[PDB]
Amino acid sequence: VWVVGMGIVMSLIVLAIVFGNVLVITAIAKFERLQTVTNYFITSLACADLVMGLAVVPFGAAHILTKTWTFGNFWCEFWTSIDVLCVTASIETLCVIAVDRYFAITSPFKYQSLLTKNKARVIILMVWIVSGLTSFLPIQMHWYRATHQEAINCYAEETCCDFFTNQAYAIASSIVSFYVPLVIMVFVYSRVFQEAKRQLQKIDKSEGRFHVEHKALKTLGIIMGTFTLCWLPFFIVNIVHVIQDNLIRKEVYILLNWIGYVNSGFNPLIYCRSPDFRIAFQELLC
Ligand SMILES: CN[C@@H]1CCc2c(ccc(O)c2O)[C@H]1O
Repeated sequence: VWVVGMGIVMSLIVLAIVFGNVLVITAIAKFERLQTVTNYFITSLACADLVMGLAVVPFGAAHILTKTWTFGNFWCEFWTSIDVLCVTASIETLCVIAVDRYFAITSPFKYQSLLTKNKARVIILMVWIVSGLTSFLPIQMHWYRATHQEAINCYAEETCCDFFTNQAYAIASSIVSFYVPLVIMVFVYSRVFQEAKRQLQKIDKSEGRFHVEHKALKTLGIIMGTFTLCWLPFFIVNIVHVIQDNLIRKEVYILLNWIGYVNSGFNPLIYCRSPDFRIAFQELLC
Protein backbone atom coordinates (compact mmCIF):
# COMPACT_ATOMS: atom_id res chain seq x y z
CA VAL A 1 0.00 0.00 0.00
CA TRP A 2 2.98 2.28 0.62
CA VAL A 3 4.20 1.91 -2.97
CA VAL A 4 0.85 2.97 -4.45
CA GLY A 5 0.20 5.70 -1.89
CA MET A 6 3.40 7.71 -2.22
CA GLY A 7 3.48 7.61 -6.02
CA ILE A 8 0.26 9.62 -6.09
CA VAL A 9 1.81 12.30 -3.87
CA MET A 10 4.95 12.49 -6.01
CA SER A 11 2.91 12.73 -9.22
CA LEU A 12 0.80 15.50 -7.68
CA ILE A 13 3.97 17.39 -6.73
CA VAL A 14 5.29 17.07 -10.30
CA LEU A 15 2.01 18.25 -11.83
CA ALA A 16 1.69 21.18 -9.43
CA ILE A 17 5.25 22.34 -10.12
CA VAL A 18 4.92 22.09 -13.91
CA PHE A 19 1.49 23.73 -14.09
CA GLY A 20 2.55 26.55 -11.78
CA ASN A 21 5.80 27.34 -13.56
CA VAL A 22 4.57 27.10 -17.16
CA LEU A 23 1.65 29.52 -16.74
CA VAL A 24 3.87 32.38 -15.54
CA ILE A 25 6.32 31.89 -18.42
CA THR A 26 3.61 31.82 -21.08
CA ALA A 27 1.80 34.81 -19.55
CA ILE A 28 4.99 36.89 -19.54
CA ALA A 29 5.88 35.84 -23.09
CA LYS A 30 2.41 36.44 -24.54
CA PHE A 31 1.61 39.82 -22.93
CA GLU A 32 3.58 42.98 -23.69
CA ARG A 33 2.49 44.82 -20.54
CA LEU A 34 4.24 42.37 -18.19
CA GLN A 35 7.60 42.66 -19.99
CA THR A 36 9.43 44.68 -17.34
CA VAL A 37 12.97 44.72 -15.97
CA THR A 38 11.56 43.34 -12.71
CA ASN A 39 9.81 40.44 -14.45
CA TYR A 40 12.93 38.98 -16.08
CA PHE A 41 14.20 37.67 -12.74
CA ILE A 42 10.86 35.93 -12.20
CA THR A 43 11.30 34.48 -15.70
CA SER A 44 14.71 33.04 -14.78
CA LEU A 45 13.37 31.67 -11.49
CA ALA A 46 10.44 30.03 -13.26
CA CYS A 47 12.77 28.48 -15.84
CA ALA A 48 14.93 27.00 -13.09
CA ASP A 49 11.88 25.66 -11.23
CA LEU A 50 10.45 24.09 -14.40
CA VAL A 51 13.76 22.41 -15.24
CA MET A 52 13.89 21.03 -11.70
CA GLY A 53 10.32 19.76 -11.83
CA LEU A 54 10.83 18.06 -15.19
CA ALA A 55 14.31 16.57 -14.79
CA VAL A 56 15.01 16.07 -11.06
CA VAL A 57 11.77 15.05 -9.32
CA PRO A 58 10.46 12.23 -11.58
CA PHE A 59 13.74 10.31 -11.68
CA GLY A 60 14.34 10.69 -7.94
CA ALA A 61 10.82 9.41 -7.33
CA ALA A 62 11.43 6.43 -9.62
CA HIS A 63 14.75 5.71 -7.89
CA ILE A 64 13.06 5.74 -4.48
CA LEU A 65 10.09 3.60 -5.51
CA THR A 66 12.04 1.01 -7.52
CA LYS A 67 14.87 1.02 -4.90
CA THR A 68 17.47 0.49 -7.67
CA TRP A 69 18.97 2.76 -10.31
CA THR A 70 18.04 0.97 -13.53
CA PHE A 71 19.80 3.55 -15.72
CA GLY A 72 23.51 3.49 -16.48
CA ASN A 73 26.34 4.69 -14.29
CA PHE A 74 26.93 7.65 -16.61
CA TRP A 75 23.39 9.00 -16.21
CA CYS A 76 23.56 9.37 -12.42
CA GLU A 77 26.36 11.96 -12.40
CA PHE A 78 24.42 13.95 -15.00
CA TRP A 79 21.32 13.78 -12.80
CA THR A 80 23.28 14.92 -9.74
CA SER A 81 24.81 17.79 -11.72
CA ILE A 82 21.39 18.92 -12.96
CA ASP A 83 19.99 18.76 -9.42
CA VAL A 84 22.80 20.83 -7.90
CA LEU A 85 22.68 23.30 -10.81
CA CYS A 86 18.95 23.94 -10.43
CA VAL A 87 19.11 24.17 -6.63
CA THR A 88 21.96 26.69 -6.66
CA ALA A 89 20.43 28.70 -9.52
CA SER A 90 17.00 28.95 -7.88
CA ILE A 91 18.29 30.83 -4.80
CA GLU A 92 20.67 33.43 -6.21
CA THR A 93 17.75 34.58 -8.37
CA LEU A 94 15.80 35.27 -5.17
CA CYS A 95 18.84 37.15 -3.89
CA VAL A 96 18.92 39.22 -7.09
CA ILE A 97 15.21 40.01 -6.71
CA ALA A 98 15.81 41.14 -3.12
CA VAL A 99 18.70 43.40 -4.17
CA ASP A 100 16.63 44.89 -7.00
CA ARG A 101 13.83 45.67 -4.55
CA TYR A 102 16.34 47.22 -2.15
CA PHE A 103 17.66 49.58 -4.81
CA ALA A 104 14.16 50.82 -5.70
CA ILE A 105 13.21 52.04 -2.22
CA THR A 106 16.68 53.04 -1.03
CA SER A 107 17.52 55.12 -4.14
CA PRO A 108 14.25 56.20 -5.79
CA PHE A 109 15.73 58.85 -8.09
CA LYS A 110 18.57 56.73 -9.50
CA TYR A 111 16.71 53.41 -9.85
CA GLN A 112 16.05 53.86 -13.57
CA SER A 113 19.68 54.67 -14.41
CA LEU A 114 21.35 51.84 -12.47
CA LEU A 115 18.97 49.12 -13.72
CA THR A 116 18.57 48.86 -17.49
CA LYS A 117 17.41 46.03 -19.75
CA ASN A 118 21.01 45.54 -20.90
CA LYS A 119 22.32 45.02 -17.36
CA ALA A 120 19.60 42.53 -16.38
CA ARG A 121 20.73 40.10 -19.09
CA VAL A 122 24.36 40.36 -17.95
CA ILE A 123 23.35 39.77 -14.32
CA ILE A 124 21.28 36.71 -15.27
CA LEU A 125 24.11 35.27 -17.36
CA MET A 126 26.59 35.82 -14.52
CA VAL A 127 24.24 34.08 -12.07
CA TRP A 128 23.82 31.08 -14.35
CA ILE A 129 27.56 30.85 -15.09
CA VAL A 130 28.35 30.89 -11.37
CA SER A 131 25.67 28.23 -10.86
CA GLY A 132 27.24 26.09 -13.58
CA LEU A 133 30.79 26.44 -12.24
CA THR A 134 29.85 24.69 -8.98
CA SER A 135 27.60 21.92 -10.35
CA PHE A 136 28.96 20.51 -13.62
CA LEU A 137 32.69 21.25 -13.45
CA PRO A 138 33.56 19.66 -10.05
CA ILE A 139 31.11 16.76 -10.27
CA GLN A 140 32.02 15.73 -13.82
CA MET A 141 35.76 16.01 -13.06
CA HIS A 142 35.41 13.61 -10.09
CA TRP A 143 36.68 16.08 -7.48
CA TYR A 144 33.80 15.59 -5.02
CA ARG A 145 34.27 11.85 -4.51
CA ALA A 146 34.95 10.55 -1.01
CA THR A 147 37.60 7.97 -0.08
CA HIS A 148 36.12 5.18 2.03
CA GLN A 149 35.07 1.59 1.48
CA GLU A 150 31.31 2.13 1.23
CA ALA A 151 31.81 5.02 -1.20
CA ILE A 152 34.13 2.97 -3.43
CA ASN A 153 31.70 0.04 -3.39
CA CYS A 154 28.85 2.36 -4.38
CA TYR A 155 30.95 3.91 -7.16
CA ALA A 156 31.93 0.51 -8.58
CA GLU A 157 28.31 -0.74 -8.73
CA GLU A 158 26.15 0.32 -11.66
CA THR A 159 22.76 -0.30 -10.02
CA CYS A 160 23.55 1.66 -6.83
CA CYS A 161 24.05 5.43 -6.84
CA ASP A 162 24.04 7.53 -3.66
CA PHE A 163 25.55 10.89 -2.72
CA PHE A 164 28.98 10.54 -1.09
CA THR A 165 31.00 13.75 -0.96
CA ASN A 166 34.08 15.20 0.70
CA GLN A 167 34.25 17.67 3.57
CA ALA A 168 35.75 20.49 1.50
CA TYR A 169 33.30 20.22 -1.39
CA ALA A 170 30.31 20.02 0.95
CA ILE A 171 31.41 23.10 2.89
CA ALA A 172 32.25 25.11 -0.23
CA SER A 173 29.03 24.17 -2.02
CA SER A 174 26.87 25.03 0.99
CA ILE A 175 28.63 28.37 1.48
CA VAL A 176 28.27 29.28 -2.20
CA SER A 177 24.65 28.16 -2.53
CA PHE A 178 22.92 29.12 0.72
CA TYR A 179 24.65 31.18 3.40
CA VAL A 180 25.88 34.22 1.44
CA PRO A 181 22.45 34.76 -0.20
CA LEU A 182 20.86 34.32 3.24
CA VAL A 183 22.99 37.08 4.77
CA ILE A 184 22.41 39.40 1.81
CA MET A 185 18.63 38.92 1.93
CA VAL A 186 18.59 39.46 5.71
CA PHE A 187 20.39 42.79 5.38
CA VAL A 188 18.26 43.90 2.41
CA TYR A 189 14.92 43.09 4.00
CA SER A 190 15.83 44.59 7.38
CA ARG A 191 16.69 47.87 5.65
CA VAL A 192 13.48 47.77 3.59
CA PHE A 193 11.40 47.20 6.73
CA GLN A 194 13.16 50.12 8.43
CA GLU A 195 12.34 52.43 5.51
CA ALA A 196 8.69 51.31 5.45
CA LYS A 197 8.35 51.96 9.19
CA ARG A 198 9.85 55.43 8.75
CA GLN A 199 7.34 56.22 5.98
CA LEU A 200 4.42 55.02 8.11
CA GLN A 201 5.61 57.17 11.01
CA LYS A 202 5.85 60.22 8.74
CA ILE A 203 2.33 59.69 7.38
CA ASP A 204 0.96 59.27 10.91
CA LYS A 205 2.66 62.46 12.07
CA SER A 206 1.36 64.42 9.05
CA GLU A 207 -2.29 63.33 8.74
CA GLY A 208 -2.80 61.82 12.20
CA ARG A 209 -6.00 63.54 13.31
CA PHE A 210 -7.94 62.01 10.42
CA HIS A 211 -8.76 58.31 10.44
CA VAL A 212 -7.41 57.88 6.90
CA GLU A 213 3.00 47.79 10.47
CA HIS A 214 0.74 44.82 9.78
CA LYS A 215 1.19 44.96 6.00
CA ALA A 216 5.00 45.03 6.00
CA LEU A 217 5.21 42.34 8.68
CA LYS A 218 2.83 40.02 6.82
CA THR A 219 4.54 40.51 3.46
CA LEU A 220 8.06 40.01 4.81
CA GLY A 221 6.93 37.02 6.86
CA ILE A 222 5.46 35.33 3.79
CA ILE A 223 8.64 36.16 1.85
CA MET A 224 11.18 34.95 4.43
CA GLY A 225 9.32 32.12 6.16
CA THR A 226 8.68 30.03 3.06
CA PHE A 227 12.41 30.00 2.21
CA THR A 228 14.24 29.68 5.53
CA LEU A 229 11.81 27.02 6.78
CA CYS A 230 12.17 25.07 3.51
CA TRP A 231 15.93 25.22 2.90
CA LEU A 232 17.62 25.91 6.26
CA PRO A 233 17.06 22.44 7.84
CA PHE A 234 18.77 20.68 4.93
CA PHE A 235 21.82 22.95 4.70
CA ILE A 236 22.63 22.33 8.37
CA VAL A 237 22.68 18.53 8.15
CA ASN A 238 24.65 19.04 4.93
CA ILE A 239 27.46 20.54 6.99
CA VAL A 240 26.94 18.14 9.89
CA HIS A 241 27.03 14.72 8.25
CA VAL A 242 30.65 15.14 7.13
CA ILE A 243 31.89 16.00 10.64
CA GLN A 244 30.10 13.34 12.71
CA ASP A 245 29.75 9.94 11.05
CA ASN A 246 26.83 8.49 13.04
CA LEU A 247 24.99 11.70 13.95
CA ILE A 248 22.82 11.90 10.80
CA ARG A 249 21.03 8.98 9.16
CA LYS A 250 20.37 8.59 5.44
CA GLU A 251 16.57 8.72 5.69
CA VAL A 252 16.64 12.06 7.51
CA TYR A 253 19.00 13.44 4.86
CA ILE A 254 16.76 12.27 2.01
CA LEU A 255 13.56 13.59 3.60
CA LEU A 256 15.08 16.98 4.45
CA ASN A 257 16.35 17.17 0.87
CA TRP A 258 12.90 16.39 -0.53
CA ILE A 259 11.31 19.02 1.72
CA GLY A 260 13.38 21.69 -0.03
CA TYR A 261 12.27 20.54 -3.48
CA VAL A 262 8.68 21.73 -3.00
CA ASN A 263 9.84 25.34 -2.63
CA SER A 264 9.93 25.60 -6.43
CA GLY A 265 6.18 24.94 -6.49
CA PHE A 266 5.43 27.81 -4.11
CA ASN A 267 7.24 30.64 -5.92
CA PRO A 268 4.43 31.52 -8.39
CA LEU A 269 2.04 32.08 -5.48
CA ILE A 270 4.51 34.25 -3.56
CA TYR A 271 5.96 36.41 -6.33
CA CYS A 272 3.06 36.58 -8.84
CA ARG A 273 0.18 37.93 -6.73
CA SER A 274 -0.02 41.21 -8.64
CA PRO A 275 -3.35 42.21 -10.23
CA ASP A 276 -1.58 42.53 -13.59
CA PHE A 277 -0.57 38.87 -13.35
CA ARG A 278 -4.11 37.92 -12.30
CA ILE A 279 -5.65 39.56 -15.38
CA ALA A 280 -3.20 37.73 -17.65
CA PHE A 281 -3.93 34.42 -15.91
CA GLN A 282 -7.66 35.00 -16.36
CA GLU A 283 -7.21 35.78 -20.06
CA LEU A 284 -5.13 32.65 -20.73
CA LEU A 285 -7.63 30.24 -19.15
CA CYS A 286 -11.45 30.31 -19.03
C1 LIG B 1 21.52 15.07 -4.69
N1 LIG B 1 21.12 16.10 -3.72
C2 LIG B 1 22.07 17.23 -3.58
C3 LIG B 1 23.19 16.90 -2.57
C4 LIG B 1 24.09 18.11 -2.15
C5 LIG B 1 23.64 19.52 -2.56
C6 LIG B 1 22.33 19.74 -3.04
C7 LIG B 1 21.98 21.06 -3.40
C8 LIG B 1 22.86 22.12 -3.30
C9 LIG B 1 24.17 21.95 -2.83
O1 LIG B 1 25.05 22.94 -2.71
C10 LIG B 1 24.57 20.61 -2.45
O2 LIG B 1 25.79 20.40 -2.00
C11 LIG B 1 21.35 18.55 -3.16
O3 LIG B 1 20.39 18.83 -4.12
